[PDB]
Amino acid sequence: MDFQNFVATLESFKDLKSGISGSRIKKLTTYALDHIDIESKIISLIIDYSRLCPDSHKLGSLYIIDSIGRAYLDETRSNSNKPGTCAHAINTLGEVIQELLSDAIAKSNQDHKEKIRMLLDIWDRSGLFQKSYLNAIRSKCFAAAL
Repeated sequence: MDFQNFVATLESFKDLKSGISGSRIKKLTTYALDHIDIESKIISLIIDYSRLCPDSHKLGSLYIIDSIGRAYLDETRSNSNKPGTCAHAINTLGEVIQELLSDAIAKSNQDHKEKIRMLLDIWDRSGLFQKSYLNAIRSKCFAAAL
């Protein structure tokens, strides 16, 4: 599985009615861990997929970030922040996560909003995006104000 396979596999999430596949996300996640050296273009793509995907697909896009993000966060802990490290990848994601969350929440139905909230809770318990204040974004009032 090469980069072009990664791009095509990411793009195929549009052909999923739900925007979600456990096996396909695992496929992306295994690729991400095998190719940390090119994380910079893996990360930009999954960020952009979040930005651009169908409304109903935004939840899936945060699942993709959850999976790769917490996988990289584990590689970080198994022990620099230059391109081609897990630390940089997580920093890049952290710099756009509030943008991506606010939009995903605003475009999600109640069901998907609630799944984003639980995912926020898992991020909180994990230390994924700990530098970011996510507790206001997490509120039900936030979703309604959008």
